[PDB]
Amino acid sequence: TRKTYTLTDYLKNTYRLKLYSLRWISDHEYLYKQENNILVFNAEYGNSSVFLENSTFDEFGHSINDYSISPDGQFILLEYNYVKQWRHSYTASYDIYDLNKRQLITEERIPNNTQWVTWSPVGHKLAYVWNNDIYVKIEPNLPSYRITWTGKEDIIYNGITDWVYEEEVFSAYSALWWSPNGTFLAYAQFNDTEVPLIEYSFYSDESLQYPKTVRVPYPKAGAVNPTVKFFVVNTDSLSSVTNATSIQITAPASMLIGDHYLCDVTWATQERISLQWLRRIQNYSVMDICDYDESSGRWNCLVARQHIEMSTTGWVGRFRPSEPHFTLDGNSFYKIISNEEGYRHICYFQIDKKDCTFITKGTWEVIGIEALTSDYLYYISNEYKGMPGGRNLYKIQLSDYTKVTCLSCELNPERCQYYSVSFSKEAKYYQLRCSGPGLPLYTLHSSVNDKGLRVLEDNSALDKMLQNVQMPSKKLDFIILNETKFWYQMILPPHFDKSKKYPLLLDVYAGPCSQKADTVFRLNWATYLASTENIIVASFDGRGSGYQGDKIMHAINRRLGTFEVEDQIEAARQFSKMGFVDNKRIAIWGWSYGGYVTSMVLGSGSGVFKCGIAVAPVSRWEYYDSVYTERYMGLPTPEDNLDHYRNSTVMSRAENFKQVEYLLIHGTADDNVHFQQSAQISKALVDVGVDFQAMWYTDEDHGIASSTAHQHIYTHMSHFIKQCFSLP
Amino acid sequence: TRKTYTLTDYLKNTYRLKLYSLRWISDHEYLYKQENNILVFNAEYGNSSVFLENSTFDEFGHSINDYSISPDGQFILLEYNYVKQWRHSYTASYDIYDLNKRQLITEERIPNNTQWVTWSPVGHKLAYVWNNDIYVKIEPNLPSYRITWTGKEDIIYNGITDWVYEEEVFSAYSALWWSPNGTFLAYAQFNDTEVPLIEYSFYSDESLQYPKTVRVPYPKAGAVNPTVKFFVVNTDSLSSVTNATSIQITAPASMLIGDHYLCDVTWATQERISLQWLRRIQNYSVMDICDYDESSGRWNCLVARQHIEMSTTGWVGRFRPSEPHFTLDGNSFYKIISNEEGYRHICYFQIDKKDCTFITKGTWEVIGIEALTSDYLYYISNEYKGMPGGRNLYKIQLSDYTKVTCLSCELNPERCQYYSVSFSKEAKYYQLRCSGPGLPLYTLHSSVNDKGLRVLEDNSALDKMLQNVQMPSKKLDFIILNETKFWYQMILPPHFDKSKKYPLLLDVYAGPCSQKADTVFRLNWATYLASTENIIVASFDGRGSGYQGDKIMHAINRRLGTFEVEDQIEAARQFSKMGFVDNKRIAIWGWSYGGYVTSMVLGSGSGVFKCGIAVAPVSRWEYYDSVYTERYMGLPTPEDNLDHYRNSTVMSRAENFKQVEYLLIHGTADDNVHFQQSAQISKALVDVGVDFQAMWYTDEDHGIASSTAHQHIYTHMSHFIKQCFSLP
Ligand SMILES: *[C@@H]1O[C@H](CO)[C@@H](O[C@@H]2O[C@H](CO)[C@@H](O)[C@H](O)[C@H]2NC(C)=O)[C@H](O)[C@H]1NC(C)=O
Ligand SMILES: *[C@@H]1O[C@H](CO)[C@@H](O[C@@H]2O[C@H](CO)[C@@H](O)[C@H](O)[C@H]2NC(C)=O)[C@H](O)[C@H]1NC(C)=O
Ligand SMILES: *[C@@H]1O[C@H](CO)[C@@H](O[C@@H]2O[C@H](CO)[C@@H](O)[C@H](O)[C@H]2NC(C)=O)[C@H](O)[C@H]1NC(C)=O
Ligand SMILES: *[C@@H]1O[C@H](CO)[C@@H](O[C@@H]2O[C@H](CO)[C@@H](O)[C@H](O)[C@H]2NC(C)=O)[C@H](O)[C@H]1NC(C)=O
Ligand SMILES: *[C@@H]1O[C@H](CO)[C@@H](O[C@@H]2O[C@H](CO)[C@@H](O)[C@H](O)[C@H]2NC(C)=O)[C@H](O)[C@H]1NC(C)=O
Ligand SMILES: *[C@@H]1O[C@H](CO)[C@@H](O[C@@H]2O[C@H](CO)[C@@H](O)[C@H](O)[C@H]2NC(C)=O)[C@H](O)[C@H]1NC(C)=O
Ligand SMILES: *[C@@H]1O[C@H](CO)[C@@H](O[C@H]2O[C@H](CO)[C@@H](O)[C@H](O)[C@H]2NC(C)=O)[C@H](O)[C@H]1NC(C)=O
Ligand SMILES: *[C@@H]1O[C@H](CO)[C@@H](O[C@H]2O[C@H](CO)[C@@H](O)[C@H](O)[C@H]2NC(C)=O)[C@H](O)[C@H]1NC(C)=O
Ligand SMILES: *[C@H]1O[C@H](CO)[C@@H](O[C@@H]2O[C@H](CO)[C@@H](O)[C@H](O)[C@H]2NC(C)=O)[C@H](O)[C@H]1NC(C)=O
Ligand SMILES: N[C@@H](CC(=O)N1CCn2c(nnc2C(F)(F)F)C1)Cc1cc(F)c(F)cc1F
Ligand SMILES: N[C@@H](CC(=O)N1CCn2c(nnc2C(F)(F)F)C1)Cc1cc(F)c(F)cc1F
Ligand SMILES: *[C@@H]1O[C@H](CO)[C@@H](O)[C@H](O)[C@H]1NC(C)=O
Ligand SMILES: *[C@@H]1O[C@H](CO)[C@@H](O)[C@H](O)[C@H]1NC(C)=O
Ligand SMILES: *[C@@H]1O[C@H](CO)[C@@H](O)[C@H](O)[C@H]1NC(C)=O
Ligand SMILES: *[C@@H]1O[C@H](CO)[C@@H](O)[C@H](O)[C@H]1NC(C)=O
Ligand SMILES: *[C@@H]1O[C@H](CO)[C@@H](O)[C@H](O)[C@H]1NC(C)=O
Ligand SMILES: *[C@@H]1O[C@H](CO)[C@@H](O)[C@H](O)[C@H]1NC(C)=O
Ligand code: NA
Repeated sequence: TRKTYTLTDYLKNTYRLKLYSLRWISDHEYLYKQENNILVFNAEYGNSSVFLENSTFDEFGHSINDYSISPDGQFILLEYNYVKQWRHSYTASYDIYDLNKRQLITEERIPNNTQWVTWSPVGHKLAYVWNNDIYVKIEPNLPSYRITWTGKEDIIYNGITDWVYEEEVFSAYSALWWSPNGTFLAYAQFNDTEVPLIEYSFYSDESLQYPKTVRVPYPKAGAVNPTVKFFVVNTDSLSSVTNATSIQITAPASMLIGDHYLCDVTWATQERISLQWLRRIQNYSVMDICDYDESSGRWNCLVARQHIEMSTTGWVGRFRPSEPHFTLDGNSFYKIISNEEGYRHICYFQIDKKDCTFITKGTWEVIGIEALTSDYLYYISNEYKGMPGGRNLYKIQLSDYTKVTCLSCELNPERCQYYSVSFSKEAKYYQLRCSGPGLPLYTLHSSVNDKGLRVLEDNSALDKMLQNVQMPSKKLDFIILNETKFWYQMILPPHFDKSKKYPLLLDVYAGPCSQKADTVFRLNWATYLASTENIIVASFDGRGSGYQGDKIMHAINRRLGTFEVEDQIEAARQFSKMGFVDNKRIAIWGWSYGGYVTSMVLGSGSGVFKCGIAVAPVSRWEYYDSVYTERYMGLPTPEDNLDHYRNSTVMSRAENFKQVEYLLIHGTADDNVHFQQSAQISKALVDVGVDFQAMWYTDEDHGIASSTAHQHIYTHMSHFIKQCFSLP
Repeated sequence: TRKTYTLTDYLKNTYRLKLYSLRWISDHEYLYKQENNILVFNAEYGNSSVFLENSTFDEFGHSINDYSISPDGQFILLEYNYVKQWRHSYTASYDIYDLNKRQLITEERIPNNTQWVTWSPVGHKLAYVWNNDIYVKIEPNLPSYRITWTGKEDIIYNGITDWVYEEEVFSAYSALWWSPNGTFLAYAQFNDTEVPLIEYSFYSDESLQYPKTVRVPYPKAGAVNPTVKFFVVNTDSLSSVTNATSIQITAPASMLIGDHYLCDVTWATQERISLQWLRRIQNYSVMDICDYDESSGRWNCLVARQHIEMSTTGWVGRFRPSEPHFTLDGNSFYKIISNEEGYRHICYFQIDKKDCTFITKGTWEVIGIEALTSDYLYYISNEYKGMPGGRNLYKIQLSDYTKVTCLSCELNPERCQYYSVSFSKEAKYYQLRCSGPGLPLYTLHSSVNDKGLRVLEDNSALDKMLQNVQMPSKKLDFIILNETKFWYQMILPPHFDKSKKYPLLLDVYAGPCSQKADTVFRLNWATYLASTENIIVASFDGRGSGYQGDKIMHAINRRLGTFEVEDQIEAARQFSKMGFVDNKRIAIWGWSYGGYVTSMVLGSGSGVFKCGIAVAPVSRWEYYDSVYTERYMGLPTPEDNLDHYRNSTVMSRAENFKQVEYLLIHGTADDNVHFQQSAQISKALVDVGVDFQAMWYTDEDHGIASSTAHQHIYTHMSHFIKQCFSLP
């Protein structure tokens, strides 16, 4: 008989999905690494040529982590000595290789322990951050110009983000932005001087006699936040005799009145930059549009070009105000904003006009704007078939908004319902990436007549292997709760039989603007649980979930740990009533926000769940970071929202855990959700005499992603679930 | 019929063991608390009176934690605001109450956060330590005199010990010693300037937003040790001079050549003090006897009065050099030292003669010297019936060493074999404290004729209760290995049937000079396991154990983690071959040194044990403190014992844990065995892919003794054991 998808298959990646990650280098060619050799492809015909031999660096001496070819293709940046920091940050050493003279540059090399590096968008200038300061190199072999001198570890950050800005605002370590042709280099400077530090132990190798104490500026809810300044420097007028002059662009008065954040930076033209600022109370944001003045050499932001964005029901943007997409001349722009019905759609703005015009509408949402030409704007939305968990590419005619054309919907409706896209330089070509419900499919297309040029990768090899495996199926459907439809998905065991009762595991995340019910194909722990253990793994998107309008998303505003937790209990209650579910064997598990919800659910006293697993959960909002927490909860002060901060903790529900089996897991070096959060949960449970299972992972962070720990946690959780379900 | 001793009975202390804690205030009167009242008893007739009514401090405004009456009975020290620190240390607030004028003193009060306070041995002077400096009050209501000005938190300690001296050398927080009539105050000063700090998080109450980092000067093996200095100040001159001089007494040249410790301070007469020093390599100790020179106001120590104590086979003393007991004139003293045969006996020394005379001998050992009069020396030994696990009080005639009388052996041989004693001020009366094998029994005796005056507490109430419970029985015996006997004890289930096969739990400690096989009566976890779960709980005293001569005790010298581990494994083999043990169900558990032995045993690959529980175990000796570790292991350097230090870790046996079920438990605030020790064990197990169970206890230290955590850990361990033995 055919085998099933086993835990080992998941842990050792027996069945790998093939990808096709290309890098556009112009409007008609892209780079693709094959056999460790970098090839250059012509999009039109599909022909290629070798761009760089894999042997080119046989005696390099170091293991190359990654590479980056300059925009003009004259040089290649080689990254090595990679050392990871937080989610996006890391340091590394770099070397530059001249592709023309086929030589490795040995003079004025980028320093070791460099924190970030980037070529200008055009040409081959380089900007890098080292020791928290910004340096610029006009030529790979020439000495660098020091741009800033205030860089100081854990205090002043120039051109790179501090912990909270990296994690919650920019989702990037870099805080540098080259103007379109590379003339100017804008950058932010963060000051964490008064930000309190989180401290935790790091044990390191067995050989370290005394544990190390890691200390990082981390503002918990309501604590002092870092401050921010924004500068722009002209890199075409740098001197090796005089220090570079950075021009500051100050935030508008409506922002300077109190705490605020810099949340977006987007160049509109060679001499016009837009900046969006957000108040610490995240329901008011301001976009400034500034023009360079050759006369004074300053940047002026006319008030007439200011655009305000606010929310009366919640915060601004999905996680942060959306980015503007400027037209060629920079006189107008398109941006996704919630309309009057609470659905996110594309609005068209005049830079000096207050009112914008919505170009799309309907009870669905635009996920993102992907390309803009003078005749069409391309975007991805979940409009097709009214499925919020599906994604397709559309283009809209800018001269007639009633002319909307779906470009991916009908390519292969049964195999492909969740698309992502990558356009070439001038949107002449685009790569479509289908990630579900069938196996991932990568295709190349031409924009002029939307021709389907060819298939880049169809994963036919994986398809052949999976035919010999008893794979689970996925059901995507919805339930009605108070006239509103909420979607859920179920990973069903092979040969599913509706006349039998299956144990059920509810997989939950449920953070604000999240989506767990979708059409994406995945090979993960749930695949194994369904395929080998015959467990149904369900996920449900309730109030607070995204992509279905603010009525649903903002339902949890100032109220985390309420509706989203109740909705997961309601879903399980519904599921428990279905004929194929064993109501005596229903469990729940989650990681991060999902660990919090799982814990809140288990301590709700609903009596629906037999057991649950919480991995690295938040336990009380006052322990989590300010930017994320305050966005949904406001401030933890008696005059604002302190009462709800105190009523939404896991600890307060400790006694309700007496009737469930609970497994609490957490990495000791978790810099994101501090171990402290689980330490307080266990202490509260010990205090009320409730027994439970626990597991700490020494020196693991929020991902508990090292190879050995990854295998161990899933192995441990599998034994727990099977034991809870009475499975061999 | 007849209930068993359940887990709840143990955790709720339903069967209360009564004791009789009295405080001698003179040669014939003692204080005893009865119904929150403090009574004063006349030893001779047993009649009493109310010394301090319970309603005396009903309006004190604070809960009085403890009290202390001045030697002259004129004042009472009231301790409150008790805040615990390490094993012996704590801070508190104090008030002094005038017993005569029955009035509480309100002027010149002892400061809050006082680290230590002690009355002079005579009268009512007081010496206290506050902010690491010593202060003396001649009168309770008068201002204090500052003795030191160097005190500095975590750096300089005057009159109090640092962490390592408290835990391993003195077993006490105080480092000051009043001379017999209170004229002089001697004290030690510790300097931890270069001692590395152990740092760990303390989460505290849920209300604390950021965890606190606890930092404690703690020397791990081979690290920089604190240095020490000794001083004596004449307190009688305090009111005559502005700043009384603290005369330093320096260690001898033999000690100053390298790192060393001050290990004992004992006043001999009003003007003679003895000090014992120990080299960092703990097999060489020196005792200096110093006399006050009234002409120079200095203290001189004549080399002819110096006594050397060294060891060729191990360290000096059981845990440290033994204390001297001086005759009244201070010209000679008695001290326990191991004889040529390796057994610890009492030796009689002339202060200026190097050769001593042994006054006791035999293949047994003297446990301690309890009292010394002009005619008799009283001591406790395990000579009776050749049982190293028994304890009796003996009296030897100082004028005729052949005249030795056992004062407790035959009092009640069946019920009493483990005695402890408490003599009145001049040894006129003594309280005997029998702690096993039967119920504890407390009695009063007159030394003049060694007649029993009366029974103070016989625990008849508890005996009445226990008759309604199926209690387990205890067996104490030995097995012969290599021609030498090794003792063990077994807690046997009620109605034990040698024809059946019972599951077996080996309870282990096994640290150097320890003893787990004794005649003490206990109501603990094992009582429950044997009584309700019908599990035999055994303990074995193999190589390294104490009170049986140096041949056995010093067998583990420079070799921890070898013979004592092997001997526990062999003990299990010998037990299984007794015929009433189920070879398929043998477990092992231990706390502290016992956790290390348990882990080493489970990782030996012996195949003898099915499962095991290690609580707060040591995992690698370089992580534990210098004083304890180096005493047995020497220094972790290539020139000394590094190889054995690297060969005796739990981590190197990770792979073998694949053969057993392991539960690892550790308190996160353990200042003694750092959580780091279990953090490295779990990491090594994850790295080799071994599954196991774990449990951390938030903010608990090495004793995991808070009421809720105590109940939770034993409940957790009971489930693990029951599951391992298939005991639903
Ligand atoms: C990038 O754009 C900048 C700004 O438009 C160009 O710089 C200007 O060039 C003109 C000459 O054509 C000068 O008169 C201006 O003074 C320059 N402005 C500044 C701020 O320097 C620059 O030449 C462009 N670079 C490229 C490669 O096209
Ligand atoms: C942004 O949200 C805040 C807080 O929800 C709003 O400010 C006030 O908040 C307090 C409670 O924190 C309420 O009592 C007030 O009624 C709220 N409004 C005002 C004007 O004080 C604020 O209004 C929101 N901003 C926008 C544009 O909706
Ligand atoms: C215990 O009783 C004795 C004797 O009854 C008390 O000691 C004193 O004994 C002498 C002679 O017997 C009497 O003259 C005294 O009057 C007794 N003292 C007192 C204070 O009355 C002794 O006081 C009693 N001890 C206690 C603690 O109550
Ligand atoms: C405690 O020991 C430290 C040495 O570890 C002493 O500190 C040194 O003192 C000398 C003399 O004043 C200075 O020159 C050095 O710079 C100090 N070294 C360090 C590391 O601080 C200190 O004096 C001792 N304290 C006492 C009260 O004895
Ligand atoms: C009492 O005497 C001691 C010892 O001389 C004084 O302590 C010295 O104080 C000076 C000045 O502050 C320091 O330079 C020395 O290092 C200290 N030595 C010691 C051993 O502490 C103390 O200051 C005197 N107290 C008063 C009130 O004069
Ligand atoms: C406590 O002992 C001390 C030390 O022997 C006594 O002080 C000595 O007293 C004699 C008088 O007999 C003097 O000659 C010495 O000068 C004192 N020496 C010192 C260092 O002070 C003291 O008298 C004794 N206390 C009591 C109450 O007897
Ligand atoms: C892809 O194929 C085209 C042929 O259509 C290649 O030809 C172009 O470039 C050649 C050299 O790069 C020239 O010799 C040809 O004249 C030119 N032809 C046309 C019609 O432009 C092209 O180079 C190939 N591209 C790659 C990446 O191999
Ligand atoms: C970073 O922000 C700090 C916080 O305001 C600035 O420091 C100011 O406040 C300090 C106390 O926190 C004081 O020492 C000074 O009055 C003041 N300036 C300095 C240098 O401390 C600090 O200047 C800012 N640094 C930069 C580079 O912007
Ligand atoms: C950054 O550090 C590297 C590594 O030390 C330096 O490169 C050389 O590394 C070799 C070992 O591979 C050493 O023997 C050399 O001493 C290092 N220095 C040199 C000049 O070769 C590198 O030089 C450092 N980079 C910078 C910009 O200082
Ligand atoms: N810290 C959160 C970050 C996040 O949700 N993304 C980062 C910011 N972001 C996202 N999507 N867009 C953006 C950005 F545009 F703002 F960058 C999602 C994730 C997160 C939430 C928790 F409750 C928790 F316990 C842990 C945790 F890691
Ligand atoms: N640190 C040890 C202290 C001790 O064993 N007593 C303290 C010193 N002592 C004793 N008996 N007499 C003395 C003294 F006289 F030296 F004070 C025993 C105990 C101990 C040993 C370990 F291996 C461990 F992992 C933890 C632990 F707490
Ligand atoms: C590229 O290099 C790899 C080794 O890194 C080698 O196995 C492969 O054959 C090379 N590819 C080609 C096309 O030569
Ligand atoms: C540039 O500024 C730094 C720091 O302010 C200063 O030390 C350096 O000398 C300056 N260089 C020049 C050329 O002015
Ligand atoms: C509507 O349904 C929601 C949950 O979907 C529930 O909380 C609410 O009480 C219901 N009634 C109204 C008026 O919203
Ligand atoms: C003393 O106080 C206790 C309270 O613990 C009370 O029960 C007892 O009766 C009191 N006895 C006297 C003599 O005051
Ligand atoms: C101790 O502290 C308390 C509370 O702060 C204060 O009321 C009292 O006066 C202090 N006592 C002394 C002796 O300083
Ligand atoms: C003391 O111990 C050291 C270390 O083993 C040893 O070399 C030395 O000879 C010992 N001294 C004596 C007297 O045994
Ligand atoms: Na095609």
